[PDB]
Amino acid sequence: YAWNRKRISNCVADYSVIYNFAPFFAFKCYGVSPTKLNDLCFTNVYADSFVIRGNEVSQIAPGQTGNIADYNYKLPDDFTGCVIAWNSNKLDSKPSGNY
Amino acid sequence: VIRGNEVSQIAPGQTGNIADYNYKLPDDFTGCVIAWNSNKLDSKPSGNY
Amino acid sequence: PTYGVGHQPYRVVVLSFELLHAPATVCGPKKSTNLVKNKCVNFNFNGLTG
Ligand SMILES: *[C@@H]1O[C@H](CO)[C@@H](O)[C@H](O)[C@H]1NC(C)=O
Repeated sequence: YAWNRKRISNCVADYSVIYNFAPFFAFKCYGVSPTKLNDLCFTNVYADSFVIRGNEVSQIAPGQTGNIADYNYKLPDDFTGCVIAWNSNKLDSKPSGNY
Repeated sequence: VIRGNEVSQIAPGQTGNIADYNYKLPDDFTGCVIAWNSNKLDSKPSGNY
Repeated sequence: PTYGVGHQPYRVVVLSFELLHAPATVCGPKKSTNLVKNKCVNFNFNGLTG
């Protein structure tokens, strides 16, 4: 519910060094392709960070209904951008219960 | 044998590190691509070189 | 082995098939029947039907 917004501006962005930072499978983008992110360029880049369940990953998409989409974090219907998600069992889970 | 983040680069019409400099598939490619995890055989605690 | 799931090694085998007009050498198992002529039949010559 309290996801962080980071404003990214006035720099040179390298999108090929993203794969060395986190072990994600799919660079699932919507308005563009991941292989063309270095030639063209944008005005502003905004990054939203939150930790959700594995069943709720499919709700981070335009035109979706559920729990996170309609009550926690909503993506627009004309959303251009890209979604990155990966497993975090080794860091965000405890045997006693992560609360 | 490649890493897990660049399995998606083994496809026609891709751009990256394996596709541009190591192994490129043609634009009119036909056939199948088979990939499976090999953590039991191709991984060592000291570091594979 | 302590790395994440996106940094695991993956064994890749890529099969590329030559779909050309060369004579066929390698393909799947289908039993060949006798050839009959001057009859309206369904044929299967090296993969394509009609
Ligand atoms: C993130 O920061 C920590 C501490 O500064 C560091 O140990 C870790 O390697 C960093 N992550 C990456 C992918 O470099």
